[PDB]
Amino acid sequence: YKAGVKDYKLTYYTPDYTPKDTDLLAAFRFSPQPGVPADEAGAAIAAESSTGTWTTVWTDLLTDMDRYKGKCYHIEPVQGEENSYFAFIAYPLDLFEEGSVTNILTSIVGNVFGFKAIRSLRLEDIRFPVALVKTFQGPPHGIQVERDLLNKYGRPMLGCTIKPKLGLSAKNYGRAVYECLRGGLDFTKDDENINSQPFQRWRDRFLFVADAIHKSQAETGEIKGHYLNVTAPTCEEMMKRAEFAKELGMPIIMHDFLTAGFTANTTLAKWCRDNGVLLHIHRAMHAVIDRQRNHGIHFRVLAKCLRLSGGDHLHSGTVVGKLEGDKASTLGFVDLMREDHIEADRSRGVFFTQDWASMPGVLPVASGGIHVWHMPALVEIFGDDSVLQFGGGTLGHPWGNAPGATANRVALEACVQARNEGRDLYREGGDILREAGKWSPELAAALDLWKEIKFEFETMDK
Amino acid sequence: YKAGVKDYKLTYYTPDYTPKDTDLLAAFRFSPQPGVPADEAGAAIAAESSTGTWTTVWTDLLTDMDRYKGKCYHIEPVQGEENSYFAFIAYPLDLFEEGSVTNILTSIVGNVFGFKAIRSLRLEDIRFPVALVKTFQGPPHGIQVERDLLNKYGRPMLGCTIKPKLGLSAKNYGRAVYECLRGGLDFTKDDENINSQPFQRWRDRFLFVADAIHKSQAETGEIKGHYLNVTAPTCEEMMKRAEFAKELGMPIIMHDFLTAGFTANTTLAKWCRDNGVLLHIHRAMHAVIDRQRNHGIHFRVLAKCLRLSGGDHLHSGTVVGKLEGDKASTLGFVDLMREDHIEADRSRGVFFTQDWASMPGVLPVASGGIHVWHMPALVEIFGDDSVLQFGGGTLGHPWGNAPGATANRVALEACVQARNEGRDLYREGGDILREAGKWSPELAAALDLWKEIKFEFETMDK
Amino acid sequence: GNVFGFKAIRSLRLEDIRFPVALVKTFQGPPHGIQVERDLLNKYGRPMLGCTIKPKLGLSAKNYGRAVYECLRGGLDFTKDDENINSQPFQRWRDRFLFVADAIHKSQAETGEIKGHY
Amino acid sequence: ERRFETFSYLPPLSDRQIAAQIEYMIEQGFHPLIEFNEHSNPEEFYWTMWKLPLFDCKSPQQVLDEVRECRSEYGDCYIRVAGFDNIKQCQTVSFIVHRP
Amino acid sequence: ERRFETFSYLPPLSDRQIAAQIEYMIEQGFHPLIEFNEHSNPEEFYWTMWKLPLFDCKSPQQVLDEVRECRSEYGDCYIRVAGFDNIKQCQTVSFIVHRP
Amino acid sequence: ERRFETFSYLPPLSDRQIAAQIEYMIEQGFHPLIEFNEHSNPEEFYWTMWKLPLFDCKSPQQVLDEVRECRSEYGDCYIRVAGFDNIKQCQTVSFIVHRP
Repeated sequence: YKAGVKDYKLTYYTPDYTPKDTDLLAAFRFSPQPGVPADEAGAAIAAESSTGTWTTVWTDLLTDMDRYKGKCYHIEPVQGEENSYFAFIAYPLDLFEEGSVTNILTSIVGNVFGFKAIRSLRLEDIRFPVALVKTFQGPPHGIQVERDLLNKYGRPMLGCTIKPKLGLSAKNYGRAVYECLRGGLDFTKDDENINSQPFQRWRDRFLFVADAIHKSQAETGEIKGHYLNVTAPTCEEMMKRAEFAKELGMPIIMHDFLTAGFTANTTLAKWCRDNGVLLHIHRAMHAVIDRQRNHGIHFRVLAKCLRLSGGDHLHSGTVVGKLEGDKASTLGFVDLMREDHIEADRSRGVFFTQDWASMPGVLPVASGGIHVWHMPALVEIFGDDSVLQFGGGTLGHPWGNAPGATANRVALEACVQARNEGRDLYREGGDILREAGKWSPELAAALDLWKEIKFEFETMDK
Repeated sequence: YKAGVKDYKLTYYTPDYTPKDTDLLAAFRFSPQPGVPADEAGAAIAAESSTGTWTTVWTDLLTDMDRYKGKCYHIEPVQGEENSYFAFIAYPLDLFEEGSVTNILTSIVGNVFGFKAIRSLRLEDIRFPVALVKTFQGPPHGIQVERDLLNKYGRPMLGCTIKPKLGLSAKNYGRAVYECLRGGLDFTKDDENINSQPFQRWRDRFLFVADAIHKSQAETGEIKGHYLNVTAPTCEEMMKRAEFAKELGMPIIMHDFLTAGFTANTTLAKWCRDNGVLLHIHRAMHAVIDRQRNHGIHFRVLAKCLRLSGGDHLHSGTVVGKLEGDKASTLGFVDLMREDHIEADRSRGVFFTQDWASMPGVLPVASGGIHVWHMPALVEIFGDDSVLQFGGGTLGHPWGNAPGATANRVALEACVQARNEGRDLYREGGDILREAGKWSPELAAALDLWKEIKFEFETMDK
Repeated sequence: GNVFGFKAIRSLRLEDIRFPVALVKTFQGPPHGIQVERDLLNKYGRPMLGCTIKPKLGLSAKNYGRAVYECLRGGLDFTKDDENINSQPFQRWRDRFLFVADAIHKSQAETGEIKGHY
Repeated sequence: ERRFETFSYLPPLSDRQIAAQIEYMIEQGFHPLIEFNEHSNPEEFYWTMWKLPLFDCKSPQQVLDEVRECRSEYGDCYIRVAGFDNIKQCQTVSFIVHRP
Repeated sequence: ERRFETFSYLPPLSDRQIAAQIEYMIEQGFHPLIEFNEHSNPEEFYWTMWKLPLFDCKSPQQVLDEVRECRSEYGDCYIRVAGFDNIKQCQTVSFIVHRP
Repeated sequence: ERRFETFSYLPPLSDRQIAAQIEYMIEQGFHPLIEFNEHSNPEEFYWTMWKLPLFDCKSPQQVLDEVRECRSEYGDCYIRVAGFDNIKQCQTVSFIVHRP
C-alpha cells in the first residue's frame, strides 16, 4: 500500500478491451477545459462514476478492484466541432441492483456532471443488457393487450384536453367532458397541474367525470375513457386516489413520472399491473433536462428508463406542433420505444443494438398545438399505432365542442382511408381534406377557419 | 365569444400591478430569438405557465379568468450582456394545492422551458408567502433539537465516507467503520449508490454497522451515529428498511431526494418525524440541473423546496473542494438555508425578502476533496453550525484510519479554539496548524504529506 | 381558558375574533360548502325546505318511517331526527336507520325528486 | 304525479311571466342556456346543450325565439332553461318550459 | 345516432372501396375473417365466427362472395369482417359491412 | 481512554485560556452556568445545577472564583461549565474544567 495522488489515465484507459453481452455501456459527449488532454478527461469520467477518488486508500487493496472498476475504451472526435469528443464507457453487471432504476441513475449520472475538469457534458445513449432487462417488471399492459381491452382497431386513437387549464367547477368540468365525448372522440384528460385546489376538490371531479363517462357510453355505444390525474404529495394519498379510481370502474389513470419520482412511479406501475387499470404517463419538466445540445440528458435515455419502470402511454413531441422536436430524432427514439429489435443507426440517433426480450411496447403520444391541416403529415410519420390529442382543435370550433369532435374524427378517418386505399398522404393531403369536407359542414368550417396558422421556427437542438 | 389566435402582450403585460403579501413571485432569466420583442416573450412566459393557450375557447368565458391568470409585471435588461433579460412573474395563491411541492414544481416549470420564442431560460429565485409556508410540515427536527439530542456543542460536526465506492463485504465494512469511529470522529456514511448488490445485501450491512457503532460508543463514551442508506425502488421497500433501522435503535438515516422523487421524500420526512429519527438528504444529480449559467435551475430554489419538504442535513458545496461552487452564491444560499429573516441583497444572489415563520433550520454540509490544510478557511466561511466530511482526509493517513481521524479532530478543534481565543484564521492558519501539529505526531504527518495538493480551477457559473 | 375567572373583573364577554390568513390556510374547511352541495343535490332557484318529526320521543320505528314518508311525498325536501334521539329503550338506531332509508328510497322512486334525511 | 323540479306545482306559466323571468335572468348579469333531454330520471345530472350561451343577449324575445326554434325541431323532448353566473361559477335558476 | 366503431361516419362504402380494403388486407399478409352477431353492445368482446379464416385467399372476389353468402343465409344480423396478423399476433382492421 | 466531548483531546487547559474562554462567553451575551456530576455516561442528558446562571457577570474573575468554590465543596465530582443564549434559546459552549 502506497498512499498519495495518482493519475487516472494510467489505470482506466484500456482500448484493447472488448465489450461482452453482459456489460452495460454508456456514451458521453463532452467538452473539456483548454489544456486538458482528452484521454485524461475520459478516464476521469469513467473514474468518478464507479470507484475513483482523488487519492488512494489502504482499503482499496482489500478487494478485487479490477473486477468492479469501470472502463473507458473509446474516445473519438466529432466532425464539425472543436474540443468536443465522444467517450464510450463500460460497466460490469455486478455494479447495479436488480430491478431498480433509481440506483442505475444515481450510479451513472450522480457526480460526474459536476466535475471541474469538464466544460460541458451530455449523456447520449444507454445500452441495457438482456440479463438486466429480464429483472424489471415492464409496462403493466403494453400495446396489444391495451388494444384488445379497449376494442379499437385500424385507426389512431383520439384525445382532447380540457381548457382553460384551471378555473372550472366540478359540474362544468363534467359538462365539458360529456360534450367533448359525445361528439366522437375517445379520450379526455385532466391537465398536468390539476391535483386538488381550493376551487375544485378531487372527489367531486372524479364523481362527475365518472357520471359523464357512463352517460356518454350508454348513449353512443363505444367504450369511452378518461385520464384521471393522480399526482399526490405522499405514497398514501396516491394509493387512496388509485383505489377510489378503481372502485368507480374507470379504465385509465395518469401520472407525472419525472416530477413525482421514479419510486412512486414504480410502485404505481406495480399496483396497476396487480389491479389491471391502464396507466398513462406524462412528460412534464423534460424541457429542463433535454433542451440544450451541449449539457443535459437526451430524451431517449429517459424513454428507455421509463419503459423499464412501466407505462402504456408516453408523450413524444409533435414535430410540427408548438413543442420542440426534430423529425429525425423523433422517429429514431419512437422506433426505440415501440420495436423489439433495433440495430445501430447513427443517422437516427440510436447508438447501440438494443433487445427487449419480448417486453411489450409503449404507445407514443403527440399533443400540443395541432389542428385539422396537420392530420395527413402526422399520420404519415407515426404510423397507425399512435394517440393524437388536440389541445385547441376541438373546443375552438366556433360551434362549441361536439362539432369540433365530429370534424376531428372525420378528418382522421379520411386520412387513414386515403392511405388505406393506396394514395400518398404528403402530396395529396389538401385534396383529401377538401374532398372529406365537401359533405360534412363541420369539417369544412374547421378547414376554412384553421388554414392560416403555421408554426415554422428554427430548431435549437441540431 | 370570439375564437382565434390572440397575441399575448395585450393581456399579460401589466406594469401597474403591485405584489401583495399573499401572491407567489418568481424570477426568470431568459434570452429570446432574434426578431422577438422582449415584452411579448415575457408575456408568453407568464401566460403559458398558469392559464395560457394558443387559441381562445368558449369555456374561457365560463369562469373569472382575471382572478386566476398569472401576471408579468417587470422586464429589465442585465448589464454586460445582450438579448438577455430578467422577467418577474406573480401568481395568486388560489393557484396551488396546500402542502405539496410536486404540484408547485409542475405548475411553474412544467411546460414553459420548451418554448420556441426563447433561446434559453433559467429560473433564479422563488418567494414563498407566509400563508403557503404555514401549510407544509417543515424539517423533521431542525438544528436546535438535533444538537440537543446528540449532545454536541461548540464545534462543527465531523464525518467521513467509506472508500472505495464498492467492493467490501459486510464484515469488512463494519471493521472499517469501527476503526474510523474509535479514532475520535463522529459520523460516517454509506456511499450514494450502495443500496443492495449481489456482493453485499442490506440486512447484513445494517446489522454489522449497528454492532460496530454500539461497541465504539461503549468503548469511548461519545454518542456516535452512522447514516444508513434507504433509497429503494418502491415506497414499501423504503418503509421496510426504515422500520428495521428504527428497530436496532440507530439515530440517523439518509436519503437521496432528487433521484427518488419529492413524493417519496415527503412521506419519509413525515414518517421520520412521527418516529423521531434524524433525516439526512443528499443532493445527487444536482450537477445535471444547475451546472450551466443560461439554462437549468439554480440550486437555491431546490434548497428552498427541500427546506419546505423536510430534511436536517443538506449537502452545500465545498468552495475550495473538488466540486463546482462559487463563494458568493454559496454564502448567499447558505444564509437562505439557515436563517429565519433574510432581506433582499442582489450581491449574494437572493432576490426577495423571505420569511420562514419560525420553521426550524437545516444544517448545511461540506464534503468532497478536502484535507487538513483546508480546515481554517473552511471554518471561517461556514461558522460553528456545520458538518464537515472528509472523503480521503482520514483513511488516506499512511498509518491506517484511527490516526487519520485523530489528526482531523485535533486540527478542527485547534482551529475552533484559535478563532475562540480571538485570532484571525485566514491570516495565521499555517501557524495555527503547525503549532497544533507540534505535539501530536499524526497531525504533523498529515500536514507534511498533504501540503502539496491544491485545486485552483476556473468557475463556470459566473 | 382562565381569564373569565378573574377577581378584578365583575363581568367579561368576548365579542369578535380576527383570523389571520396564514392561520386560516391551515384548517380543513367545511367538507363540501355551498356550491358543491347545490350541484350534488340538483336544486336551484329556491330555498330548501325541511321539517322536524314530532312529538319529541315516543314513536316506534315503523311509525317514524310512515311519518317521514307521508311528509316527504307532499313536496318537501328534508326531514330530520330530533336533537336528543340517539338510542333509547323504545327505539334503537339500527331499525330507525333501516326504516328511514326504505322510506327515502320509496318516496324518491315515486315522485322523481332527489330527497334526503338527516 | 311525477314532478319536474322547481316551479313544477303551478298551473302552466304564461308567456308574460316567462318574459319577466328572463328579464330578471339578465338583470344581474346571468346568461341563459337551453337544454333538451328525453328522460327525466333524478340520478342524471348532465343534459344535452343547444348551441352556446347567448352572451350577446339584448332582449327577452331573442331567448323566446330560441325556445320556439327548440320546440320546432325537438318538440317531442323535455325542454328547459338554465342560467349561469360568471363570478360564482354556479348556476342559479332552472325550470321546465316545454313538456311532451 | 348509434355508432358502430371505425368507418361509422361515412355514407355506406361502395363495393370498389371494399375491394380496395381486401387487397390491402392481403398485401401485408393479414388474413380475412367473417363474423355475424345480433346485438351490438360495447361490453361484449367475442362474436360468432363463420367457418374458418380463408388462409389461401387468392382474389377479393372470394371474400366478396363469402360476404354475399353470409348475407344470404343470416341476413337479419349485423355482419362484419376483420383482419388477422400472424407475426405480432393481433388483429388490425375491423369494420362493419352489413348493417341491418 | 474515556473522553468527554469537545476540548477533551488537548492537554489540560491553562487558567489564562480558561479566562479567555469565559470572556468570549460573556462577549456576545451568553451567560455562564456551572454543573457537577458523579458519573459520565453518554446517555444521560441532565446534570445537577449550582446556584443560578450569573446574570450580573462583570468580570471573568467572578466565574473563576465560583468554579474554585465549586471545586472546594464538591471536588470529588466532575465539574463543567456551560454557556446559555437568550435569543436562539440553545446552549453553545460546553467543556470539562475539573476532572477527578
